[PDB]
This record gives sequence, structure tokens and C-alpha cells, in this order.
Amino acid sequence: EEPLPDRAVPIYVAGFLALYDSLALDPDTVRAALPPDNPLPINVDHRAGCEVGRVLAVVDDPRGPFFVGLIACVQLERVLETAASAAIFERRGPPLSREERLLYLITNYLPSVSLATKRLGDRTLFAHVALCAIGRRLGTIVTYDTGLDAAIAPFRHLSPASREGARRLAAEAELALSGRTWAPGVEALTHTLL
Amino acid sequence: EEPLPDRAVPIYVAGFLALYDSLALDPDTVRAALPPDNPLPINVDHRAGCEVGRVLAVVDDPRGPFFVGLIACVQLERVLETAASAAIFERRGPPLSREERLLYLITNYLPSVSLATKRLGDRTLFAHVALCAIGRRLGTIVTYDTGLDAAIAPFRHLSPASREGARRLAAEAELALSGRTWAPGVEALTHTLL
Repeated sequence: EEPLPDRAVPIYVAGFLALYDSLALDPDTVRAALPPDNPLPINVDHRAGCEVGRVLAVVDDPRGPFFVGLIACVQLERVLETAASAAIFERRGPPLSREERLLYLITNYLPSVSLATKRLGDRTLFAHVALCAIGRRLGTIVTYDTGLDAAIAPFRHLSPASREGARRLAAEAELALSGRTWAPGVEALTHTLL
Repeated sequence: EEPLPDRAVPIYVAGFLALYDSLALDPDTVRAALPPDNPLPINVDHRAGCEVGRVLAVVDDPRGPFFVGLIACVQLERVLETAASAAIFERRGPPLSREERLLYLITNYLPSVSLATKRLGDRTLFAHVALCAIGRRLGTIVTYDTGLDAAIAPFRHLSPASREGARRLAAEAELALSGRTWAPGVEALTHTLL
């Protein structure tokens, strides 16, 4: 089809991976695996082959484990566009630019995330974060944005200490991923999603 | 199944029905049909039988026609719950209450709306507002909330004059609908959605 864009639109995702009781995840086991030994990848529908990003930071918070991630995948943008073309387009207004079209699509088609942990039997308890396709899996709500601070801003309930640690941990982690894209495959993503 | 709740959770929806060029809808034709002669109903996927609410107010704005609506439908809440049970539930945390469960579901499953107009050939140009099922139709993004002011608040781009006219027009229109629910039918909604 049309030619793949040369650079991926960087997408930042933020949200709570879990919420504490006011029982599977309690604050004590979360702190045991608080700093992940290995970087937690971001995939689609828990399929390791469909890796589209990387978790930038996970911070403990009184509400629950809060995370920030970076998604850099031209092929995910193309596949979501293909799904959008399979639906009746009734949006009234001027065409959105490349960045807000991607935000419009990934928020509606991948509205939640799911945290994967190792089996029950600092620590390696955290495994990966999965983008959940709507109508397939229902996880915790996230926000998508083209800015790091912008992705965290709508979460007013986060304590200022957790917010600060998140954006400083995410900034230094984003730096190690300088100029890194993800290419799981257009057909690989289409099979999982559509 | 489980018994239908006796009272519907009132849901308020807000957003832009269309956006002006910086060509189908220009500001001049919008003002011609600015005050609808008849109340614009809210339905699902443009099917008149699946009426679930009522548009409370439509205000002209430099960005575009902005609307506020009320959705009061126990059966829509039940059907969306049935769709949620058909997906893998992976949300980590305590169970959401009845109100935020409904908000969680209607935002993810019905993320956009579409404005219906009469054919091309104050005025009756505006017909109804349709809740668009994700993966079926793609319309303009809306916000859902359990409060009238809360539904309008995230739209910071709205001019303060349009915001004021919207909440005063919506408040008096909501009053005429005192204690009115919508019952399109559980099977009617299931056929359209699932």
C-alpha cells in the first residue's frame, strides 16, 4: 500500500498497572519487585512477538503501581489505520494530522493495558505490559499522548513524590532508547488485532 | 439473568458534533439550524429503535457545534456489561462501583458519536446524535461522566460564552426530562452492538 513513514510518531502511555485495596497485588509484594531487574517490554495482547514499546518507569504509589511507557512503531500506526478504514468514517471536520490521528486510533482501539506477572510460586515478578484490544481484554485505563509530561498530567490522584520519581526515571530511561523503533511486522500485528 | 436495577445511572455526554475548517458543515448553515425545532434524540449506531437518551443542548462555537446529552438506560448498562463479560477481564484492583463501571464500559465501547442531518436538498437540519460502536463507526470524540459540569470541563478549548450557554441550556432541558428513562430493549441493544 502507501509507503511506510520513515520515522515513528513517539507515543507515551501512562496509567496505574494495579490498584490497592482500600488482593493479588498488595503494596508489600509490589515493593519487593519495585525496581525491575530487566526492562519490561510493551506488547499487544500479551504476545511476545508483537512488541511495540518499552516501559520507561514503574513507581510505587499509595494508589498503586504507576507506570510510564514509550511506544515507537510505524507498523502499529499502519495497522490501526487499516482497522479504521474497515469502519464507517463519520467524523465531521477537517482531517486530523498524523499525530492526533494516531492518538485518536490507539486510544479507541487499545484503551486499556494489562500487567503480566510470573507465576505465583530487586525482583523479577513483573514481566511485561500488554496493550489490550477493546472487545478482547479489559485492563486498567491508560492515557496516550505525544508528550511525556502530557501523558502523566491527567492523573491528578498521583502523589507529587510518585509523579516526580516517574518523570525523572522515565527521562533517563527514554535516553537509553535513543532512536530505537519496534518492528513486530505488519501482518503479525494484523493477525493479533483484526 | 440478574435483576435489572430499578433506577438508571444518569450519564452525561459532551463533545463537538463537528469542527469548522480553519466543508460539509460551515458556520453559516450551523447557525441556520442553531436552535433545533424538535429535540434531538440519542441512539446507538443510527438505529431509531435504540434510543437511549436526549441531546440537552447544542451551542454554536468558533471551534464547531458543541453539544451536551443525557443518557438514562438501564438496559444499555446491562448490555455493555454482557459485552464486557465476553472479554477476558484482566483489570488489577478492587471492583469498580456501579457508576464507574458504567463509565469504564461506555467510554471504551462507545467512544465516539456521529451527528445525523437531513438530506442536502430555526431549522430542522439536525436529526439525531448516534453513539458509535468502536470497530463499527468512527465519529467525533466525546466524554462521559456522571455530572453535567464534569462532562463539559475537559473541553478547555470551548469559549467561555459557549460553555455558559451550554450549561444553562442543558440545565433547563434536563429539567423537562424529569424522571424519564429509555427502554429500547435488551435484545434490541444486543443485536445492534454484539
